[PDB]
Amino acid sequence: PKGTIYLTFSDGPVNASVEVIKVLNQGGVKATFYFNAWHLDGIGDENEDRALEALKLALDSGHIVGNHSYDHMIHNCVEEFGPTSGADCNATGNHQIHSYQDPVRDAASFEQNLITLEKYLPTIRSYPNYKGYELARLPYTNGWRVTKHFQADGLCATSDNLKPWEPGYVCDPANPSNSVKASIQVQNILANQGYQTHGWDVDWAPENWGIPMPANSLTEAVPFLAYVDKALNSCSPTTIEPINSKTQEFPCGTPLHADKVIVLTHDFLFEDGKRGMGATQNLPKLAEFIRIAKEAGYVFDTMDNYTPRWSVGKTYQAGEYVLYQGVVYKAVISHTAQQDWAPSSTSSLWTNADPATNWTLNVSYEQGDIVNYKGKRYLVSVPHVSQQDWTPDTQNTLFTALE
Amino acid sequence: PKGTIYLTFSDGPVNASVEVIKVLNQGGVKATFYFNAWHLDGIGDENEDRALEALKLALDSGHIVGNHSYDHMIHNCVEEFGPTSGADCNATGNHQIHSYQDPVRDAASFEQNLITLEKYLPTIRSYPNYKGYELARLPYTNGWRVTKHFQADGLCATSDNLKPWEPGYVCDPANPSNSVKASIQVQNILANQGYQTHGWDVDWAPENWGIPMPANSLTEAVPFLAYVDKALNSCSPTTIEPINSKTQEFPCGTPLHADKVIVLTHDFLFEDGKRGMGATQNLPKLAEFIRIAKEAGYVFDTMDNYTPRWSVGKTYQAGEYVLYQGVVYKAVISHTAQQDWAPSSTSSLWTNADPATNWTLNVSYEQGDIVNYKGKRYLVSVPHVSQQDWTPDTQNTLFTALE
Ligand SMILES: CC(=O)N[C@@H]1[C@@H](O)[C@H](O[C@@H]2O[C@H](CO)[C@@H](O[C@@H]3O[C@H](CO)[C@@H](O)[C@H](O)[C@H]3NC(C)=O)[C@H](O)[C@H]2NC(C)=O)[C@@H](CO)O[C@H]1O
Ligand SMILES: CC(=O)N[C@@H]1[C@@H](O)[C@H](O[C@@H]2O[C@H](CO)[C@@H](O[C@@H]3O[C@H](CO)[C@@H](O)[C@H](O)[C@H]3NC(C)=O)[C@H](O)[C@H]2NC(C)=O)[C@@H](CO)O[C@H]1O
Ligand SMILES: [Mg+2]
Ligand SMILES: [Mg+2]
Ligand SMILES: [Zn+2]
Ligand SMILES: [Zn+2]
Repeated sequence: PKGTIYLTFSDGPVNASVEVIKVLNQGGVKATFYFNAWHLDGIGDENEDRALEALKLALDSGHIVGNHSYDHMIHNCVEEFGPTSGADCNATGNHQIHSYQDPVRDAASFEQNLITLEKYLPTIRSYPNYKGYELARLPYTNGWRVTKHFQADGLCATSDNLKPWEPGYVCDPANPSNSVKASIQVQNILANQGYQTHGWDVDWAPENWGIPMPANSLTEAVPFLAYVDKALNSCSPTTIEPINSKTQEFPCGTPLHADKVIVLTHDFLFEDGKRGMGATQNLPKLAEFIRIAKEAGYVFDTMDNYTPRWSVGKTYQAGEYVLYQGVVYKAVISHTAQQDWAPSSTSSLWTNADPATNWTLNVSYEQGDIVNYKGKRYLVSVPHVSQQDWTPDTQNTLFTALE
Repeated sequence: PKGTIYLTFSDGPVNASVEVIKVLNQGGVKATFYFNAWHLDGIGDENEDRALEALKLALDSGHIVGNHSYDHMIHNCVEEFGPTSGADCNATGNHQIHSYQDPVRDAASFEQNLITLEKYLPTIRSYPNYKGYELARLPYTNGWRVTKHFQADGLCATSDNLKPWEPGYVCDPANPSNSVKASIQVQNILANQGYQTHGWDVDWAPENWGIPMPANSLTEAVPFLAYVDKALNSCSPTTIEPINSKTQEFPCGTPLHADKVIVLTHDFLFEDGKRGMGATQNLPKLAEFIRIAKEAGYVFDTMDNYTPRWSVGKTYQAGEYVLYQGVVYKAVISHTAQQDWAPSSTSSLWTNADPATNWTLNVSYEQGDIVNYKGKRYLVSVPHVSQQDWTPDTQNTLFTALE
């Protein structure tokens, strides 16, 4: 294949989600949906009476569901969060101002999302394609927690005053806004809960969101495919416009990202209504795009496979990454996987390479790494592979406490 | 050793928890604490201004923290939950009446509990003895979800009308109250989120909870040790009194329970205050009990080890149970454990034996088992070990859909 495309839809489930799902199904592909459950509560200020129907249809159809937080951080856009807050923030347009504030509260929003999903669909955990507790994406933010060495933030994603399309707006990646700094902490809290987070390469959207009637300004299928072609293997998160969609320190050429393109779009752009004629104009674009992307030799996949699943009978080179039971592992030596050689916290063939900061078993630590353990922070003084008896609090050779 | 004692403390963290912890530490034992985070919000109606101090002290001292739900189900004791609800329910004493109503909301209370703990102590996931997301116990309820074949419920734990001690109160284990039925669904929901739950063998309690000043009438250290000796290998959950603390269908002689006694008590019974002189009278009892228990050849352990942890080097017999990363596994073949042979979803040496009902990989299913998959129920038609290709919806020779 020329490469792998990951279609990711954000900010559902809403009414328009239903027809998007039908189009994917007709096109013979699976996508990943990053949902905000407040639409199930009827308070997300969209046409969303069919929210639960959409949720069920996505899972019944085999699409992957991931976590985009409960309320899309709207609680940071208003003084007091309530049933009208979505409408209030829509009135002001202040979604990317002060978007992140208290990182502990903001991270908790991702757990609340799961509570609400499991309330409206009590059987949701009986679906393997429900990945709401493993896969996440932060509102507004092109940020990544993929492996121990594949992590990077969207350093201009959100603002402390002006919107990115407003005159006089300035971002200094070397000195991120307060909101961005909080978003980085959220990333880290989620990673320690076992989440991976992923951003995107290309966004099927208007030029920017200051743009009026945005649903009417989506790129056509063929030029969008051209844009995808340009993204492939060109470190798109660093070159993408506008500036608040950038991931500045994205690890260019990192092997896990080779021959892949992650597409962001939004369910609500496929609705005929207050944003334009989305369903009439954009659903056929999505249909056509899938078609011509396959002809060009692309295949489509989901974010639960972005990091490839460990597979018996596959030959791995040393340093290759696999995903196993929601945890990332890195091959210690080149070898062919056997049934009883699976990655684990004691495997000789793999080390845990999750993007977390809490001290963890079977991790190859490097000098300078900082770990959290029993409420304290330790510097790795001597590079080593962690094991159960070498805990930071009692191994003075390996770890030095800060500070 | 004669046997293993598991001291389990319910309903903390409160002020009284602090000196309890000091006594455990002085006695050189570790214990398991089943906490309700509403005390950290200051609304649990106890002396709890030192709640956070207590939480931190328990974790710094190596004790295990388990999940007892956010509010101890007090939301089902009042018409509308708020800051006064603990006090309101303490005024009526209706805790065991309608204690469980909507199992989905009641289970969510356990998740809310973790949000609150991780809010007041943001570094709490850095403690390995934090087991809030793995180990639980239901308020009021001697209920168990340990393995696929070790599961049982407290069939008279809570009522649909009167207090258990009241005249007129009737309990029929063959026709459990609605509150009990709801609590059973709570167990199943928690199990499907990967929780184990455990009840207790003996309860260090007042003579009777029906009458005032319960802290004063706690059994002395020596006679309590005799209660423990008597409970050893005697299936105490079936013989325990009163009827409301019983686990009627507890699996007598089940292998994981051999030579073990789980003790229940409550932190608040060790406080000088509204329940009596608990600190003055009962702390010494606990100090003595630990001393003489050890002297009699008992060891003390924590609930994270109740199901023994898989350990490299140890030799296992076919049929033996281990715990590995919060998941219960059962040995397929007798062997000595090696580094590369951790139990998992692909191991040929172990099968998954978690107490869950959702279809799960690498489970040894038997004819008659019932599983949930993608929102539907299936009956196992022929015995087999589950694997990725053999999903219920595609294997009608192995599974039969239930209408
Ligand atoms: C300069 C520029 O355009 N930057 C783009 C970012 O704005 C954009 O983030 C997305 O922004 C839009 C608009 O602010 C978000 O849409 C809002 O979503 C909320 C919740 O669904 C909804 O209540 C609002 O109505 C809706 N606003 C409008 C005007 O329709 C959208 O969710 C943001 N994206 C993510 C992943 O959270 C990013 C990504 O498109 O692109 C930048 O170029
Ligand atoms: C008929 C009989 O003896 N039943 C016993 C049960 O009462 C007892 O379960 C525990 O009961 C106590 C007393 O109600 C519960 O205490 C309450 O706990 C809440 C929340 O922490 C607190 O707000 C109330 O003030 C407090 N009541 C009092 C009088 O102090 C306690 O939570 C129950 N236990 C558990 C694990 O949830 C059981 C076990 O001791 O024995 C029964 O026989
Ligand atoms: Mg993970
Ligand atoms: Mg578990
Ligand atoms: Zn979004
Ligand atoms: Zn309790």
